[PDB]
Amino acid sequence: RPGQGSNAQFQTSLADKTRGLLGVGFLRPTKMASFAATFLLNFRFYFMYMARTTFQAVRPLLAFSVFGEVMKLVLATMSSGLFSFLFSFVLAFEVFYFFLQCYISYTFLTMFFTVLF
Amino acid sequence: LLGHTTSVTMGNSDIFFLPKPSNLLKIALPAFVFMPNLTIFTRAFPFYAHTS
Amino acid sequence: IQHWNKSYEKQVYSESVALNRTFQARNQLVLDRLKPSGAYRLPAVDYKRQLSRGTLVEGADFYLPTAQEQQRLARHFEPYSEQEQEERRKFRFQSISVYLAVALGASFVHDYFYQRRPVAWC
Amino acid sequence: STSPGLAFANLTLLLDVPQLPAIWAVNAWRELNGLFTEMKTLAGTSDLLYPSNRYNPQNEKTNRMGRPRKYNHGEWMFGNSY
Amino acid sequence: QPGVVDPEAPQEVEAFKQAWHSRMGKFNDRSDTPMLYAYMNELPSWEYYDLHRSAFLEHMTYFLVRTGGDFRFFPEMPPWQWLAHMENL
Amino acid sequence: GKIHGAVWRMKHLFATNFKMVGHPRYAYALPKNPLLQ
Amino acid sequence: PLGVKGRSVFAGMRSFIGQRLGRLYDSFYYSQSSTKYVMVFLFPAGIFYTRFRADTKLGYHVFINEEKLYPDYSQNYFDTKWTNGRKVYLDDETTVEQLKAQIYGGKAAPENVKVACRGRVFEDADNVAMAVRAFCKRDPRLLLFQDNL
Ligand SMILES: CCCCCCCCCCCCCCCCCC(=O)OC[C@H](COP(=O)([O-])OCC(O)COP(=O)([O-])OC[C@@H](COC(=O)CCCCCCCCCCCCCCCCC)OC(=O)CCCCCCCCCCCCCCCCC)OC(=O)CCCCCCCCCCCCCCCCC
Ligand SMILES: CCCCCCCCCCCCCCCCCC(=O)OC[C@H](COP(=O)([O-])OCC(O)COP(=O)([O-])OC[C@@H](COC(=O)CCCCCCCCCCCCCCCCC)OC(=O)CCCCCCCCCCCCCCCCC)OC(=O)CCCCCCCCCCCCCCCCC
Ligand SMILES: CCCCCCCCCCCCCCCCCC(=O)OC[C@H](COP(=O)([O-])OCC(O)COP(=O)([O-])OC[C@@H](COC(=O)CCCCCCCCCCCCCCCCC)OC(=O)CCCCCCCCCCCCCCCCC)OC(=O)CCCCCCCCCCCCCCCCC
Ligand SMILES: CCCCCCCCCCCCCCCCCC(=O)OC[C@H](COP(=O)([O-])OCC[N+](C)(C)C)OC(=O)CCCCCCCCCCCCCCCCC
Ligand SMILES: CCCCCCCCCCCCCCCCCC(=O)OC[C@H](COP(=O)([O-])OCC[N+](C)(C)C)OC(=O)CCCCCCCCCCCCCCCCC
Ligand SMILES: CCCCCCCCCCCCCCCCCC(=O)OC[C@H](COP(=O)([O-])OCC[N+](C)(C)C)OC(=O)CCCCCCCCCCCCCCCCC
Ligand SMILES: CCCCCCCCCCCCO[C@@H]1O[C@H](CO)[C@@H](O[C@H]2O[C@H](CO)[C@@H](O)[C@H](O)[C@H]2O)[C@H](O)[C@H]1O
Ligand SMILES: CCCCCCCCCCCCO[C@@H]1O[C@H](CO)[C@@H](O[C@H]2O[C@H](CO)[C@@H](O)[C@H](O)[C@H]2O)[C@H](O)[C@H]1O
Repeated sequence: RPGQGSNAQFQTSLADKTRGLLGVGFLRPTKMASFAATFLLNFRFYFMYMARTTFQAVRPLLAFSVFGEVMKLVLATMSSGLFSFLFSFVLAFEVFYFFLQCYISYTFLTMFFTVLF
Repeated sequence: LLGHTTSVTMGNSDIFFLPKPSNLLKIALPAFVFMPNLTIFTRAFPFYAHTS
Repeated sequence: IQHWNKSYEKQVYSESVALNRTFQARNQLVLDRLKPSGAYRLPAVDYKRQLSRGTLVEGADFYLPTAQEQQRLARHFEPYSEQEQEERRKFRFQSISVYLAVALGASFVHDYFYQRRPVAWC
Repeated sequence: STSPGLAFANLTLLLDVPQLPAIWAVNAWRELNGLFTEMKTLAGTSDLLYPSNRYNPQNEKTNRMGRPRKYNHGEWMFGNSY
Repeated sequence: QPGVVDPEAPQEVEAFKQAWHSRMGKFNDRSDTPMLYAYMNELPSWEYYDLHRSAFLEHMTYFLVRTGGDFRFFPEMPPWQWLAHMENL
Repeated sequence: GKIHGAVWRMKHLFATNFKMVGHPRYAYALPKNPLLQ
Repeated sequence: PLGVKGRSVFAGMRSFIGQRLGRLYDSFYYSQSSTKYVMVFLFPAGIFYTRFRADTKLGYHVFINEEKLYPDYSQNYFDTKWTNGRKVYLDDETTVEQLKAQIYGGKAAPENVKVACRGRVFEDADNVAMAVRAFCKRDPRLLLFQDNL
C-alpha cells in the first residue's frame, strides 16, 4: 500500500489516547481564560468612543447656551452706551466662534460616522 | 371616580408634514449611520467592533 | 553547559514526541469521526485565492435583475417599451397630494390611537 | 462595518441580543405557569386562587397572606368560612 | 453612486477598484492598526506560512515528494498524517 | 439633489455633442457605418 | 420557476433548516478552540442564568444592625467577610427561619434575632414575600437586629 509505511508509525498507547480524548495540549483553558479577560477588557473602547462622540456633538450646544447665558448676564447688567458699543463686538465674535465650533463638530462627526463597508 | 380619573385621555396634536422642495438643491447632503452592518462580517463582529 | 544544554534539547524532543503521539491520537479518535462531510461547506473562495486564479470581480454594488433592465443601454432604440413609457409618464413629479393625505392619516392615527395620555378633569 | 459613533448601538446589541433567548424562555415559563394555574382552578380548590398574583398560599389552615386562619378550629354549618 | 455626469468612466471604475482593495486590505491584513487580526491563537494557512517560513518549505517539499505534483495544488491545510511523519523525520 | 445635479450636468455635457448617441461602453451594439471602409 | 409539483413548502422549510444546521456545525468545527467554546456556551449560559434569575425570582437587600451579629464566613472561600446591602434571591415559599439559616450558614445564630423592613418586625413563622408585600411594598430592604428590649 502507498501510505502503510507512514501509518505503521501511528501506534498510540492507552494513556496517549486518553490524553488525546481529554485534549491536554489542544484545548488550553488558560488560553480560553486569557481570551475572555481580553475580550471583557476591550469594552473600554466603547466608552471612550461614546464620550468623544457626545463631547463633539454637544460642543455647539455649549457654545450656544452657556456663552449665551454669559452674554445675557452682561446685557442684563450693562446700561451705558460705551460699554454696549464695545460689547456688540464680543457678541459678533461669539457668532464667529459658534460657527467655528460647528465646523469642528461637523469634521469630527464625519470622521466618526464614516464606515468602509 | 377614584380609579376612573386616569382614563380620561386626549390625543396628541403633532402633524408630520413638511414640503420637500428638491428642485432648490443640487448637492448631496451628509447622512448618519444608525446601526452597524451585521449582514457582512457577521461572525467577526464581536471581535472587530471595538476597533476603528 | 554543553551537557546540560544538549540534555535540555533531548528532553525537549521527548516532550515533542509525546505531544505528537497525543496529537495523532486526538485526531484519529475524535476529529476523523466528527469531521464534516463537505456538503454544507462555505459557498465561497477567499479573495486572495480568487485574485491568484484571475477570477476576482470588484464592481456592481448594485445589480439589474431582469434582462429587460440589463439591455436598456444597449438597445439604443427601445430602452422602454411603449406601455412602460406610458406608465413612466405618470411619475414626472412627486405627488404632494398623496404625501399630504398619507401624512395626515398617519398623524391622525398616531395621535388619537397610539399617543393618548390622560388629562385632569375638574 | 462599524465606527466610534456606533459605540452605543454596538454595546446595546452585544449586551441585549444574547438576552433575547432568555426573555423568550421567561415568557414561555410564564405561559406554562398560567396554564398550570388555570388547570388547577378548573380541577377545583377549597379557597380561590388569584391568577395574576405572585403567590397564593391560602388553604384550609392558612390565610391569603400566609398566616393561620382565625376561628378555624371548629366546624361551621355553612361549610367553609370563606 | 456619485453625482457625477459619467459614473461608468474609467476613472470612476479604477477608483472603485482601488478603494475596494484598500478597504479589504485595511480590514483583513496583519498590520499595526489591525481591525480583524485579533484574538489569534490558531492561525490560518496563509498567515501561518507567512509568519513561519520554515514550515512552508518543509510542508512544501513533503507535498512535492509524497505526491508528485505541482505547487499549484498545494493543499490549504496539510493532513495530520503528513505532520506526524514530518515530526518523526 | 444629487440626482438633480447629475442630470443637470448630463444635459449640458451630452445633449449637444453629436458624438454621444449613447454611452461609449455600449457602442458595440450600434449599427455599422456605411461610409467607413 | 418557483416551486415544484409534488413538493411541499414544509419540506422546503425542513431542507433549509437542515442546511443551516449543517453550515453551523461546519463553521463551529473550523474555528478556534480558544474562542468558540467560550463565546458559544459559557457567555450564553451565564447570561441566560442571570437574566432568568432576575426576571423570574425576587430578591432582597439584606443588612445587619451590629457587627457582632455578622456571620462567620472565614472558612468558605470567595467571601471572607460579611457586607451589608447584599442581594439575596429567594423562593416564594421561603420563611424568616429559612432566611436566617441561609444567612448564618446553617449554624447557631445569636439569640433573639429578628427581621424588620421599614421599621416593622416580622414573625419567624411568616412568608417573606407576603410580609414584604404587606409592610414594605416594593422596598424589600431587610434588616437583621437583636430584639432584647
Ligand atoms: C390597518 C392595517 C395595517 C396598517 C396599514 C395601513 C394602510 C397601509 C397598507 C400598506 C400600504 C398600502 C397598500 C396598498 C397599496 C395599493 C396602491 C399601490 O399599489 O400603490 C401605492 C399608492 C399608489 O402607488 P403608485 O401607483 O405607484 O403611484 C404613487 C404616486 O405616483 C405617488 O408616488 P410618489 O413618488 O410621488 O410618492 C409620494 C411621497 C412623496 O415623497 C416623499 O415621501 C417625500 C417626503 C418623505 C418624508 C420623510 C419620510 C420618512 C419616512 C418615515 C416612515 C416611518 C415613519 C413612522 C410611521 C409613523 C409616522 C407618524 O409621499 C408619500 O406618499 C410618502 C409619505 C410618507 C409618510 C410621511 C411620514 C411623515 C414625514 C415627516 C417628514 C417631516 C419631518 C419633520 C416634521 C416636523 C414638521 C413641523 O400610493 C401609496 O399609497 C404610496 C405608499 C406610501 C408608503 C410610504 C412611502 C414609502 C416610504 C418608506 C418608509 C419606510 C417604511 C418601512 C416599511 C416597514 C418596514 C418593511
Ligand atoms: C379632507 C378629508 C376629509 C375627511 C372626512 C372625515 C369624515 C369622514 C368620517 C370618518 C371620520 C374619521 C373617524 C376616525 C375615528 C373616530 C375618531 C377617533 O379616532 O376617536 C378616537 C377613539 C379612540 O378610542 P379610545 O378608547 O379613546 O382609545 C384608543 C386606544 O387605542 C385604546 O387603548 P387600548 O390599549 O385599549 O387598545 C385598544 C385597541 C386595540 O386595537 C388592537 O389591538 C389592534 C387593532 C386592530 C388591528 C387589526 C387586527 C386584525 C383584526 C381586525 C380586522 C379588521 C379588518 C377586517 C378584516 C376582515 C376579515 C376578518 O382597540 C382599538 O383601538 C379599536 C380600533 C377600532 C378600529 C376598527 C374600526 C374600523 C377601522 C376602519 C374605519 C375606516 C374609517 C374611514 C373614514 C374615512 C376617512 C377618509 O376612537 C374610538 O373610540 C374607537 C373607534 C371605533 C370606530 C368608530 C367608527 C365610527 C366613527 C367614524 C364614522 C364613519 C364610519 C365609517 C365606517 C366604514 C366601515 C369601516
Ligand atoms: C441554548 C444555547 C444557545 C447557544 C447556541 C446553540 C445553537 C443554536 C443555533 C445558533 C443560534 C445563533 C445563530 C447565530 C447565527 C448568526 C451569527 C453567526 O455567528 O453566524 C455565523 C455563521 C457562519 O457564517 P460565516 O462562516 O461567517 O460565512 C458563511 C455564511 O454564513 C454562509 O451563508 P450561506 O451561503 O449558507 O446562506 C446565506 C445566509 C446569509 O447569512 C449571512 O451570511 C449573514 C446573515 C445576516 C445576519 C443578521 C441579519 C439581520 C438582518 C436585520 C433584520 C431586519 C428585518 C426587518 C424586516 C422588516 C419587514 C417588516 O443565509 C442565512 O442563513 C440568513 C437567513 C436569515 C436572515 C434573515 C434576514 C431577513 C431576510 C429574510 C429572508 C427570508 C426568510 C428566510 C427564508 C429561507 C427559506 C425558508 O452563519 C451561518 O451559519 C448562517 C447564517 C445564520 C443563519 C441563521 C441560522 C439559524 C439561527 C437561529 C436563531 C434562533 C435562536 C433562538 C433559539 C431559541 C432560544 C429560545
Ligand atoms: C455628519 C453630520 C454632521 C452634523 C453637524 C451638525 C453641527 C451643526 C449643528 C448646528 C445646528 C444649529 C441650528 C439650531 C440653532 C438655530 C435655531 C433657530 O433656527 O432659531 C430660529 C431662527 C431665528 O428666529 P428669530 O431669532 O428671528 O426669532 C424667533 C426665534 N425664536 C423662535 C427662537 C424665539 O429662525 C429663523 O428665522 C432663522 C432664519 C435664518 C437662517 C438661520 C440659520 C443659520 C444659523 C444657524 C447655522 C447653524 C449650522 C452651521 C453649520 C456649519 C457647518 C459648516
Ligand atoms: C411573521 C412576521 C414576518 C415579518 C418579517 C419577515 C418578512 C416577511 C415576509 C415573509 C418572511 C419569510 C419569507 C420566506 C421566503 C422564502 C421562500 C422560499 O421559497 O424559500 C426557499 C424554500 C426552499 O424551497 P425548496 O428548495 O424546497 O424547493 C424549491 C427549489 N428551488 C428554489 C430551486 C425552486 O421554499 C420554501 O419551502 C418556502 C420557505 C418559506 C416559508 C417559511 C418562512 C420562513 C420564515 C420562518 C423562518 C423559520 C423557519 C422554521 C419555521 C418552522 C414553523 C413551525
Ligand atoms: C433589531 C435587531 C437587529 C440586529 C440583528 C439581530 C440578529 C442578528 C445578530 C447577529 C450579530 C451577532 C453575531 C455574532 C456571532 C458571533 C458568534 C461566533 O461566531 O462564535 C465565535 C466563533 C469564533 O471563531 P474563530 O475564533 O475561529 O474566529 C473568529 C474571528 N477571528 C478570526 C477574528 C477571531 O465563531 C465560530 O467559529 C462559530 C460560529 C458559528 C456557530 C454559532 C454558534 C452556534 C454553534 C452551534 C453548533 C454546536 C456544535 C457543537 C459540536 C461540538 C463537537 C465539535
Ligand atoms: C380611522 C380608523 C383608522 C384605523 C386605525 C386603527 C389603529 C388601531 C391601533 C390601536 C393600538 C393602540 O395601542 C394602545 O395605545 C394606547 C395609547 O394610546 C396605550 O394606552 C396605554 O397608555 C394609556 C395612557 O397612559 C393608558 O390608557 C393605559 O396605560 C394604556 O391603555 C395602549 O397600551 C396600547 O395598547
Ligand atoms: C427547549 C425549550 C426551552 C423553552 C424554555 C423553557 C424554560 C426553561 C427553564 C425552566 C426552569 C425550570 O426550573 C424551575 O424554574 C422556576 C423559576 O425559576 C423555579 O421556581 C421558582 O419560581 C416559581 C414562581 O414563583 C416558583 O416555582 C417558585 O417561586 C420558585 O421555586 C423552580 O425552582 C425551578 O425548578
